[PDB]
Amino acid sequence: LIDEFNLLENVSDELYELKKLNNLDEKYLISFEDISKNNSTYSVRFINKSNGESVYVETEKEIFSKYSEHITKEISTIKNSIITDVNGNLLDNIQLDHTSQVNTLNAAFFIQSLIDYSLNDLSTSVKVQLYAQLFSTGLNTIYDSIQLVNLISNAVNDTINVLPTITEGIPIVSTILDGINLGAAIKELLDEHDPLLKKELEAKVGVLAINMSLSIAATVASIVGIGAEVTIFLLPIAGISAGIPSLVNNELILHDKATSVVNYFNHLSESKKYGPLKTEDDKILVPIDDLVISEIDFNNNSIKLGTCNILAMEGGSGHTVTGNIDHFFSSPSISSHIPSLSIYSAIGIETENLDFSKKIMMLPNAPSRVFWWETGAVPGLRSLENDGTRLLDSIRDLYPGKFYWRFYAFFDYAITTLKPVYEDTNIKIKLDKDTRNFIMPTITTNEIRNKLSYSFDGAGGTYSLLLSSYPISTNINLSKDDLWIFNIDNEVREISIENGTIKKGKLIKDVLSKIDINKNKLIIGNQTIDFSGDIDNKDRYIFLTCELDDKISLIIEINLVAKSYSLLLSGDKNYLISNLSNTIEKINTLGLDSKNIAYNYTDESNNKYFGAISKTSQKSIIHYKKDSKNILEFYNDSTLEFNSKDFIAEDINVFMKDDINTITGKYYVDNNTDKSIDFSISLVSKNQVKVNGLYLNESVYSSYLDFVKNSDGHHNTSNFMNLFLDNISFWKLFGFENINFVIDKYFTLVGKTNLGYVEFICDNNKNIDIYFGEWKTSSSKSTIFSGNGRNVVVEPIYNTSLDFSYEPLYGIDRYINKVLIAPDLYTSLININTNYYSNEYYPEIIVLNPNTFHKKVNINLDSSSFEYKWSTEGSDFILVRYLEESNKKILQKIRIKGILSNTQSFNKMSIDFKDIKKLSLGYIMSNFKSFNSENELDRDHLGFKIIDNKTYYYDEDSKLVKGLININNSLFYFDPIEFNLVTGWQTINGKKYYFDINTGAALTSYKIINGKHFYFNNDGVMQLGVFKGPDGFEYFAPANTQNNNIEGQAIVYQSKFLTLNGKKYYFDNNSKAVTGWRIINNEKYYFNPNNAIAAVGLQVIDNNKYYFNPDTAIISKGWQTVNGSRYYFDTDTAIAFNGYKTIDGKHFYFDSDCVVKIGVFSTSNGFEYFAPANTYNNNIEGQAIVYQSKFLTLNGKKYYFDNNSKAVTGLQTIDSKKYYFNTNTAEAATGWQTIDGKKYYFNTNTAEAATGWQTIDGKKYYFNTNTAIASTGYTIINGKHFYFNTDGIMQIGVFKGPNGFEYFAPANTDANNIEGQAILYQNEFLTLNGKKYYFGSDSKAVTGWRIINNKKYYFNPNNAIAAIHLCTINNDKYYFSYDGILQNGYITIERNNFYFDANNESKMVTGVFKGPNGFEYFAPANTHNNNIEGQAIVYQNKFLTLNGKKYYFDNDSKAVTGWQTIDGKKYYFNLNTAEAATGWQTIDGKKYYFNLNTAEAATGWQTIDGKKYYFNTNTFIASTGYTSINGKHFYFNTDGIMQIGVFKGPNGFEYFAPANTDANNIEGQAILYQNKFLTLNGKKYYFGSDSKAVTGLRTIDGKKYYFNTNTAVAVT
Repeated sequence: LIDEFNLLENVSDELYELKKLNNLDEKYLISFEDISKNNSTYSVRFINKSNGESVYVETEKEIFSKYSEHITKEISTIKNSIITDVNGNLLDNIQLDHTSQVNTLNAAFFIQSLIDYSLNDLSTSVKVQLYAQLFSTGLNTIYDSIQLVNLISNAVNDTINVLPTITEGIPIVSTILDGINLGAAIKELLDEHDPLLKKELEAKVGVLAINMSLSIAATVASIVGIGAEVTIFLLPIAGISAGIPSLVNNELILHDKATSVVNYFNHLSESKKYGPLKTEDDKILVPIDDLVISEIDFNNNSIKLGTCNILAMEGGSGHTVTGNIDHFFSSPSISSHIPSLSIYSAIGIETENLDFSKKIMMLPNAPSRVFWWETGAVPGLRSLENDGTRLLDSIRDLYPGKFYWRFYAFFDYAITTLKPVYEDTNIKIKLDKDTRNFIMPTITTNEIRNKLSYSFDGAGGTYSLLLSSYPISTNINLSKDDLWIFNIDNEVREISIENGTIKKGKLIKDVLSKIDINKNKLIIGNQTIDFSGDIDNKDRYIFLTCELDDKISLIIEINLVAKSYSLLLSGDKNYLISNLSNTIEKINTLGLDSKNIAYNYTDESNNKYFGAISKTSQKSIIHYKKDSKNILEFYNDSTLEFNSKDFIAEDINVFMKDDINTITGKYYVDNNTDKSIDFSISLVSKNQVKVNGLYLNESVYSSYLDFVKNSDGHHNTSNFMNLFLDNISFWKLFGFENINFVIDKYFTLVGKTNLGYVEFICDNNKNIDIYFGEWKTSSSKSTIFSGNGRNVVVEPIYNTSLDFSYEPLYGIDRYINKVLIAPDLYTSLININTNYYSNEYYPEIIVLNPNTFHKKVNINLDSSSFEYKWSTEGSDFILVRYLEESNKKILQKIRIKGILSNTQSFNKMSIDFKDIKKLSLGYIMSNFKSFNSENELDRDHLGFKIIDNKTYYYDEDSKLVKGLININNSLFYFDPIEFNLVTGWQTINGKKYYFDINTGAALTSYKIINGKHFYFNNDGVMQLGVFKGPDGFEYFAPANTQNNNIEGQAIVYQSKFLTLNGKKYYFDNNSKAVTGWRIINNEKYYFNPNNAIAAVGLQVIDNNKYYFNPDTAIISKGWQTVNGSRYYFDTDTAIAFNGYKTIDGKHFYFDSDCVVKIGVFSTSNGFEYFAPANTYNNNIEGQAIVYQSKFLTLNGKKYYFDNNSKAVTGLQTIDSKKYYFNTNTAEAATGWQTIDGKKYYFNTNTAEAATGWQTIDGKKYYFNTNTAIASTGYTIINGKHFYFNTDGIMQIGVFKGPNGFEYFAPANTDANNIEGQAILYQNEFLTLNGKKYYFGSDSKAVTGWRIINNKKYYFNPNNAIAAIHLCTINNDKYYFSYDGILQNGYITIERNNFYFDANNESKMVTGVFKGPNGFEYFAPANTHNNNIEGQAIVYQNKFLTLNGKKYYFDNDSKAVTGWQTIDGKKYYFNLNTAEAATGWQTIDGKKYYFNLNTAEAATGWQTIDGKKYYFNTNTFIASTGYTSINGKHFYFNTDGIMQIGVFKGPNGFEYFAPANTDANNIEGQAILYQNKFLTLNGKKYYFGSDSKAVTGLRTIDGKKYYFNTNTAVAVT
């Protein structure tokens, strides 16, 4: 030890110089593990303690690398003695191998000394090195700057025990499981509840401690309570009342037609009536669907609304308002560039002083929004009155001239389309200290959902949140003491939306596979919760919960900061156990990996149940109280293994390591409140319990030591420990007096003295010895480790002398090796107290010579000099006090080591005795008597040694083993006073063993001892009673029983009965007990082949159940009653009847346990009533009795019996009432049955079929008074007509009878009509919840086309129902107003414009027509970009020829009307139909002519089929009469036809001639024609010099003529 004391100062000196030489501060730490050598130069790492940065310094001196392999070799030894740390708690790995024990002690004792200083710089480097190794991956591998600074901080600023011990002083019961020292750790977790401890104990070593804290109890209760409330609701998804946007053309459209839009506003006006929150189910407040709530303030009892606006209007002219119908001249137009209009400001939504008394609330589902809209031409709407139209009006009126939703310009328009544009909404929820339950909405259009955001402000209460299947970003600001519950039922179950309502379904595989847990972010499946606020609170637990069953709830327990989660199940105890197999598999399906589950449940009657379940093997421990008794139930997988109905322990704790259970507590021995033993117990089998530790308080250990000291040398093997448990009556802890208490390796007993405590432990040999012990007197500290022999070492404690006494050694003296007294420099007194004569062994005392000597050294013995005798052994002085005058012989040996080696130290010694003082070693040698210590068997040999023809065994520490001990799985005995191997017969405290006369081993099983027969168990103890050998079962009996036998020898017993204190045996002729079946005195007996005892009570010998009389042990036959159940055993063969059977004229039934049945059961013989006793005649119990033509009510079901006492099945009439008995059970039916199409109802308390009119819990039915059958279809009930649907429900509406549709009207609608009875309704409308009918003369509803008050309608001839909106009836589309009234013209449908020609019964048609924006080409389908049928299409700058007409269309795709010239041609288009004009046309006075094919205005000369006209090139008018063109003159008819002949112009009659008449003239040109006759058309003319025709009387070439002065024609 001084060898290292020099080495340390050697290596810290050089370390000191190496530091100054590279100018290294006291803040730099050498790092011995990483030193490299490369070609004669060592490179040595130094870590800067402050910032964790590294520096490497070169050296030549090899002391550092040399001393590093010294010390790292010893730290490894220590690191292998420790399993891990759980939150800084180091968990020891207990080693029972003696060389492991002795190696880790030396390493521990070494390193623990270097740490323990105040030079310190080399010391704190060793401590840091060790720390970085036990708690981390080794200093040599850490290179993170921060991680190192924190490691090194922890290493210096705390303190680590690394010396072997188990309790380490703590006065508790130690649990060593799988070789790990868990006991101390689990106490702290249960004491102060560290989140970090709890997590690492579960993760690193598999430990689940369970917490019966009444707080946690309450919490789990309130969580499961919340889950039982919130999950039961059938709520709808978001928007089934407001609407769900459609995505047409990449923008979203909430509503698309006028009526729908008006109705959405109608919906919103419910905020007026019901405030922001309707209370559906009297249990939960629900926000008005799509109402934008942007803050909910629970302190203020107030709401904040978000923004919900609609676009503005601007402009317009001539606003008149007549009959609340806005009329215009210039219609306004919507603008997105003017401020938009708040819809809610028109609504008086009261948003303050709200009744937040209900605890469950659905969150808002509406982000803010600005509504874009559109106007359209829709007819009929002028008579519309809703709370919808009333709201829209209010918006109009709140914001005059900026919003008009239904007006008139030159056609009546209206709001047509509602396009929302959503903006991110953040909804703050400001909580109170109260308790609040929140349900997230299921929002289906993604575009809406990703604008919503929840933000909670915690305030100390309990808050739940029901996650939806489709996530919404939520954020929780944590307060200090608030409790957050997340029920994840929808996130962890397959979801389904059936008619838009949310039903939960299957459990979804592997959802909880990954749970990302982070200081401020949890990820459960698809949902992400973000946390802010008090997010470093190490103590908070957040809870995840869900419902696995009707009655079983799962709670996932999450610590955000310790990034860890744990499992826990709550529910009825007896239920969970019955379904433990099944509800575990649900956990695995979730993909939860946790290997242990805690049980924590509180019933309706307020009794707490606690427990823990191993997932992997389904072993469970349950603890609870009942009538103040302590209950413990251990279940193996739903079947009950161990059950203690009164556990007599205080301070109970329960925990699980992997699948091992441990229960610890205090037990008061003999119920003395002053005698507390502390226990650690693992339940294993029904009648077997494992003890893995006992801590004895001061009183019990002293009683225990007494028991050890009177062990008779039976103080060593594990079975010795069983005999202690016996002596202290420990079975009383449980109640069962024969429990197998299992004492096995790693068992610890640790008792407490008034000076310290000793720790004992079990070997790999199943032997018990001192492991560690320590006690302190006022002045001197006595220590003992199994790893250094089992020597007691006496050292001084500070706060000058060394006291020693034999008294602390009382009882444990057996196990002690030697007492080594070890003085230091500063001890000049060693007091030795020899006058103590109560022990059985007095270990040699060795005074260890201080190697460094001391100024003086003085021993003080309190005995008299004459009792002593000195001796010399080498350089050792010896004193021996021999007390022989008593009856026991005490021999106290004292040896001063090596004091003969130093002639100086030898004369320093003074011993002083009781009667003589200040004596010297010299004096004692010169005057005391001497002796010669020749201890041949105080050798140093390990094993079986053999000395002076006697055999000794030497144990692990090379001591001499004494007593009854296990060696090499064999049992031996060494004399308690002489220690040699004993052979042959030994008594050990009442109980006789026997050890082989050749090998020493105690006898096992059955052997022959010098002519006798002897039976020793596996512990070797001699047994009394009956036991089996290779000749049979003998009776190894007490002494003096049959011819003065010695104990346990098989004796003679033949053909006689033996009853060994409560049993029965029979011995045959050959004196060997009898087994099998055996007939004795003509009477049957069964003796078990395993132990030769007579069976008593019910028994099963080879799948055959017999009853043996409990007193006489003989068979019993016939009827019998055992434990209040009747049985039948065969009168011949005694086998017990099971199944159907017959017995001397009676039917009987017995279920699988051969117990009589009672009731109605089906056999191959019928359905028979196996009846109770004294029911009919004095019938036997269970006898099928005659029950003739009667009804049987079996306190339960109902049966009818026919004449041969058998139950009836099927449909059966009995005494005018109909019944329906089950085919398989024979029992009456109840409720709805359908017996071959026919549907019945059987009254649940009498089973009779219902007859007549009936109200069955919600609706009305009629059951035919003769056949009990439900009514279906049109149906007559005593002359009055009624209607009933497919399931027979009476309907109230309009339905098809054989005489048309009839108003099956409610009660009191015409002259006290009965509800549901058809009535008279003559010449009137009927508007019945949306559907609208008209009833004609006969008060039968009219179908088909029909006009009333000059408004045509159309009632669907399949339901009598008026038509609304666009409709297809007989291949033609019509448009009906909101009230069924047919309309015509320009109607806008879904943002397109169509035409419904009023000249075609208003059929929608394709053509060119006038809409209030122009003439538009209502094209057929697929004419421009896959357009719709009859939709106005774009058609720009093109002509169009259609069905033999011709139009032309301008830039704005609208026809053109009137006089038009289009790219070099003139056209005229009908002011009334935009049709091209074709053919002869008198237009606005002038007469024109347009081409028949191309409708072009004709210009110039044209021949219109038979006649030539000339149309003026300037004005396109057909010219008439004397018309000069191109100089030349022509003459045309009144109707524009060219003429050829003589005609009058301004200058007179000219000749308008054929072509080439004169001077190559063109046809019809007036020509020169001089002094010539011209005779055409029979008429004769003369032309003069002026080429003009002549009138009057004239004289032409001799002849006279008279020419008509009117026509210039010759009339002569």
